[PDB]
Amino acid sequence: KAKLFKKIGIGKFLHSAKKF
Repeated sequence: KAKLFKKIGIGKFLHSAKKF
């Protein structure tokens, strides 16, 4: 799952932010 790009703990923010 988390074994492709190099950002998993720094992309969840900008993601959750635009999520709600």
